[PDB]
Amino acid sequence: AANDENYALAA
Amino acid sequence: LPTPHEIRNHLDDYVIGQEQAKKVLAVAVYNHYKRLRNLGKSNILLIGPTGSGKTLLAETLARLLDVPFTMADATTLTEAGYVGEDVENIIQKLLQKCDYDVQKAQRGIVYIDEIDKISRKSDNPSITRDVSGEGVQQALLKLIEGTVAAVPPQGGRKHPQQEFLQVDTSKILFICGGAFAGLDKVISHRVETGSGIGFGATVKAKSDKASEGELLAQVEPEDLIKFGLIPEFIGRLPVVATLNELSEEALIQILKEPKNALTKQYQALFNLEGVDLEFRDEALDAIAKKAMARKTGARGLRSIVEAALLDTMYDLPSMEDVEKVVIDESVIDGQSEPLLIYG
Amino acid sequence: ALPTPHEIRNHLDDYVIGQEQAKKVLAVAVYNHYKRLRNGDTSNGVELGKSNILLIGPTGSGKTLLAETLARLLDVPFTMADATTLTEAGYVGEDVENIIQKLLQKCDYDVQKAQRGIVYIDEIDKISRKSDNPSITRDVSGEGVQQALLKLIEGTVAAVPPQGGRKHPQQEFLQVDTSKILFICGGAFAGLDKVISHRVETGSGIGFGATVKAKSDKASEGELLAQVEPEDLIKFGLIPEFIGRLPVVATLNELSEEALIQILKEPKNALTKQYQALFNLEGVDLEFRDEALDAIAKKAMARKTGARGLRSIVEAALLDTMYDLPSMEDVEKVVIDESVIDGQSEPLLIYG
Amino acid sequence: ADATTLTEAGYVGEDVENIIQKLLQKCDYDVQKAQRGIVYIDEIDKISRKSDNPSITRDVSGEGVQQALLKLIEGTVAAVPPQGGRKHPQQEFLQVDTSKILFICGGAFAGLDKVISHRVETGSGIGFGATVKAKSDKASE
Amino acid sequence: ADATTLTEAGYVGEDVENIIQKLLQKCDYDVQKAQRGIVYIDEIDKISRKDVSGEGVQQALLKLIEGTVAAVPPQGGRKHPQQEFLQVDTSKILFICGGAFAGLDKVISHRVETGSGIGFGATVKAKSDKASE
Amino acid sequence: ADATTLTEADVENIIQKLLQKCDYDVQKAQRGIVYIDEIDKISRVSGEGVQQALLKLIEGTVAAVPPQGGRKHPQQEFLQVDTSKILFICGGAFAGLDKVISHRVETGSGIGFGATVKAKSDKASE
Amino acid sequence: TPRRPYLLRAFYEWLLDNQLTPHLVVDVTLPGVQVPMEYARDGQIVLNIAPRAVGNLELANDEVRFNARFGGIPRQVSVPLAAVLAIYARENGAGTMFEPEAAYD
Amino acid sequence: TPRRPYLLRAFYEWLLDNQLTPHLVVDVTLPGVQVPMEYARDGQIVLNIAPRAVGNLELANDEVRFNARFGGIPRQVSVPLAAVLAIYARENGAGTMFEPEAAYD
Ligand SMILES: Nc1ncnc2c1ncn2[C@@H]1O[C@H](COP(=O)(O)OP(=O)(O)OP(O)(O)=S)[C@@H](O)[C@H]1O
Ligand SMILES: Nc1ncnc2c1ncn2[C@@H]1O[C@H](COP(=O)(O)OP(=O)(O)OP(O)(O)=S)[C@@H](O)[C@H]1O
Repeated sequence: AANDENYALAA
Repeated sequence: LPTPHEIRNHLDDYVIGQEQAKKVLAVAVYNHYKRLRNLGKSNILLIGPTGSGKTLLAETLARLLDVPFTMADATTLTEAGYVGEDVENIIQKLLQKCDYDVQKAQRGIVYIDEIDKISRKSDNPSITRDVSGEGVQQALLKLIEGTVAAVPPQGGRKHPQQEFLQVDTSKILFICGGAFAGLDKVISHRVETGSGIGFGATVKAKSDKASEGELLAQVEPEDLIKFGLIPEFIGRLPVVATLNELSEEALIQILKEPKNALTKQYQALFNLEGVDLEFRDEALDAIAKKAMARKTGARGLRSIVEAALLDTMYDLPSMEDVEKVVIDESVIDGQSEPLLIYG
Repeated sequence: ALPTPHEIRNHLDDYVIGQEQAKKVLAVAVYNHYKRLRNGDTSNGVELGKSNILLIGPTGSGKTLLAETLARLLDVPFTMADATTLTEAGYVGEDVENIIQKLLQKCDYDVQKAQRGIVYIDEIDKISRKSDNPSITRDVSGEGVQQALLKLIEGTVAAVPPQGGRKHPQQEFLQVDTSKILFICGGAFAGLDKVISHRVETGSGIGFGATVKAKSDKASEGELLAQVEPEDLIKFGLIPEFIGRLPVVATLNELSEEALIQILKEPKNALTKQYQALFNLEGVDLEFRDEALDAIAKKAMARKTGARGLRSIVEAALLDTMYDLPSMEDVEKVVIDESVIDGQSEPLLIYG
Repeated sequence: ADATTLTEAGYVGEDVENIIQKLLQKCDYDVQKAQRGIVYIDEIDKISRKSDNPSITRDVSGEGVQQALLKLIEGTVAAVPPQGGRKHPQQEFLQVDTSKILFICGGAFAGLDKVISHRVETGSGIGFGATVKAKSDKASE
Repeated sequence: ADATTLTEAGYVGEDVENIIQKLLQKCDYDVQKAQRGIVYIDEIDKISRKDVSGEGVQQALLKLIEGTVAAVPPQGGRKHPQQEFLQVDTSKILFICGGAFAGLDKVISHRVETGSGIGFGATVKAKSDKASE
Repeated sequence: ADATTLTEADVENIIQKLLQKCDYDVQKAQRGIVYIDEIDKISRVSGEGVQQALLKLIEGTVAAVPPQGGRKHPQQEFLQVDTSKILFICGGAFAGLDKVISHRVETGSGIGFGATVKAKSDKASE
Repeated sequence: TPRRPYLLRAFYEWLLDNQLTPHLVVDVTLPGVQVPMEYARDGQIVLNIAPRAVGNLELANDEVRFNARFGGIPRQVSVPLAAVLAIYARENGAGTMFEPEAAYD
Repeated sequence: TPRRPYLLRAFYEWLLDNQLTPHLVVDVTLPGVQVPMEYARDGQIVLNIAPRAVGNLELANDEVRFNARFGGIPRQVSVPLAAVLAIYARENGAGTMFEPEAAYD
């Protein structure tokens, strides 16, 4: 999977 | 079409005490309505203390208004790509109120509450990055000036047939609320020359010094720049509306004048139980003093009532043969209990 | 019909002692909440607001115990939360909306039931701001959590996934209003007594006119906590808007020797009964003496840790006894005396 | 587990709930087994707060860990992640109660003896009335 | 690069690793090309021994000069835990450290030159012959 | 192009927008002038780092732009335009520009009857 | 009209209800794709179609566009239906393909 | 889960997007089928699911339910997915035949 499994991220 | 008289008069029932704020709100709506029939725009900014009625004004304005209106919060807003909501989501909420009519949405009004929460702050080395500060103010600023922003195509069904509605926010009116904390201190440096030890030097006592309400009235955009807001952000808003702390007379009126008065709320609570309640003018005066001392706005009033009727309401349903309840000024002072009328 | 506050107070009194003021506020609020739920409109032409409760009390004062016991007697949805876990939106920490999800799960994902419910938020003092002024740096678990909760307490719609976020692209998030959801906050507020002391007590300087308390006549934390105003919490560090959302504030007095003695046997889940059951299932009987409870209370109070101190004393007294008890045989009953607590004597044993 | 690496929720450091995730691996991700499991903690003295340090500066390593372990120790529902690497708010996590789990904390408190000696002895003083204590008379650590 | 901007770990955020990141950006994130690149430092002064970073900033440069592997983001992005960092060996990267020193000439003068400094007969820098410096 | 929007660090987005106005004409695109705004806002996430990326455009670098397709077709559709001929300008109005300049321009303070002194507020126009 | 988008919807929703993680296969060789060539191999790139993997997912007959992070940086990916080859759940052997469409040619 | 209900909704909408008349093929021999037996022939029946001739159409995963008019009396129809053999357009026969599935026996 070139794209990450999670698009949203948390800082 | 409707003149600001009925706007301010009808709105006077729910909100009482604020004079300048009401005129600005009614004038903006009147100008908006006239412009809607046929140039430009002017955004409003509400800078008032806690419990001054900022949120109350928006709720009442929705009822009087006849165009799309929606209330949003800036805390949930986060930079694009993060789990939190985005600025575009605000437009989506507006569409929900107008049956997702793009034309109606363009002529609608949007009010944002708790705007002082977002502000440029320290790097925070422990955390990865700050997504609720300057990051959310630049995107929001772009929306204020007026720009097309992609929004879900009305979310009517799974497939909206490639609508991809983009709404220009130039015509839409943006009103910003928020209760800035510590802004009075920032204004103090600019409006107060200071104090000196010498006789000639002017020293002000805690009472002699002006209250936060007075300093807020003299607020300028320069103060907001160093407060944590982008200079271009405040520049976009050309109208500044400021409230002031309430007074004993204003608090007294709020207790029984509005249709949703605090006294009426407790009266209905007692009436449904088969008991009558009475209030005295002297009692309201004492309550205003205690509430004002708390320095929490109109909300402080509730704290006094609940504290006075705590023991009473605890034993009232258990007892029987109670017809009416009378409260005197002594009850507020805590030196007696409310009188009961049996039979 | 709806139960009266006296009935509710009796249920809580079974498990809690010396918290009449706290029990009265909770009972009255629950009583009012039931009436609001009974009547949909709740009034002919008026809207009745909700008075959020705050519970300021010392450690081991039954703050969490009241919430747990209240859940058993309640009928509407109830849920407990931890403020430390909460963080502002867009961060790794748990979101505020997750609190409603827990309550939503309790009512079988019924929006109507969730619309009217009680929520308990513990450790509220931990998220308190360090200073009254705004923090120069972002506080993810401090000021940020408070700011996010302002809209929730006031009342606003919230988005919650019905079963799972990945079940659908948007999930048609359930809209639940929180304008009629009661909130109860609980915190220790360690060091708050100093703030009220500075404000209430003055003239502590070095001078003839200045008076010294002498650390003997100083007001105790329990009685001093009674005298409190929103301005005091501001100095401790808290957003003023947050205080406005909590109009009613309750104070819990520090437990005394007599109160502690009652806790040893009066409540349902009592420390003495716990160990008695532990010995009973093993095949042994246990006995206690009134003098022993009195001595334990004195030592527990000296620890300055609340009811938790009791467990420390008893555990240390039965350390050696419990160690060698299973090895022995033919023992049927055990007796604890006052001298055993002092450590100058061993507990008596009864052989069948 | 090691308390030093622990950090309060909402920070790059691993959350307190990660400890439960480790226990689950030992019991093959069994919720019932984890509830009846034992947990040991080390370096608990390192997270001790600094009285000299003012409260103006937030402490996440020492103070934040203590505040987070209160509910976990006393017993509370913990949204332990499945693997513990990250805890996204949208992500779904398992619910494991800690009402019956036992925790053991350890640590070599450096300087604790000095505090105890000051309170227990209180023999300092140069005046004639004040008692004098020899260094040999001092009790062992 | 500017040495003054650099800070020790745990501070505001500037780190020595960012220096290598800038080099990679010039060569389009080419590790092989980066090794042959010529790194330069400017304004090395103003950072030295008297807590504050001070000399600590320089200490991080130690391993860089002699040669060591350095973690850099994959595509010059902010450090994220959900990603891997490429390793670049600095054992073949030439370093040129340049800076303007103010007062060093005075120290050297006391060591090599024989003068009485602030004296009636002592030589003073009034001749305006800056070339001597 | 706003500096804050591109502070995160694309350059190709600005180039294609410029090309779209001239109908993807290499000759006309070169004559086009680019202006950067809000540069002061980023002045003291990349910050100075993105400036180096922008410096490449100053020296002149080829950019591939699709001819209104809106998708990537490097094989055939992409058009190559050089940015060397393109002129880049920027406007800066950062806070305290006069005070920073006065630190190196004024450089005067004294305590004496004949020493040079100036007004407390200011003596020279901004 | 082409059968590729309508078929994609049925297979996409079908895999979701089964609790499997659906994945999509894209043919980068065909024109109209927008994906990084470095990640794409053998003239094809596997793009996760799950809702969590992407952002602002919207499926239309003319084109499908999603927001995903490639290498940790946010990027926009839009691919025409013609480039799409097959949709299958990578976690298990279960998979399905799209029949050839004549209009695409 | 079976693919038939997902493929049915996909092909159903397609015929409407081309101004066609969607027609379904139902097997009246499966247990639970509630259709007009007088209108069935050779163990099968044809039902028009176009909006102009059907109201309250529901394409669920467990069964197909909708109201229609048969002659001069309105009747309610309920057909399980297992009984749906194929879908074709009345104007040109465009469509596809549903393949068997393990779940359907
Ligand atoms: N002028 C007013 N007349 C009547 N009620 C008022 C007035 N101002 C405030 N209230 C009461 O205060 C509550 C609403 O709080 P708001 O004044 O809207 O809070 P705020 O001033 O907007 O500050 P925030 O929202 O906490 S930042 C309601 O209970 C109102 O009845
Ligand atoms: N009146 C009481 N009767 C019985 N047990 C009590 C009582 N008061 C406290 N406890 C015990 O104290 C513990 C719960 O203490 P709480 O006061 O409810 O919460 P807490 O200790 O104050 O939490 P904090 O504020 O984080 S220290 C339990 O072990 C109870 O058994």
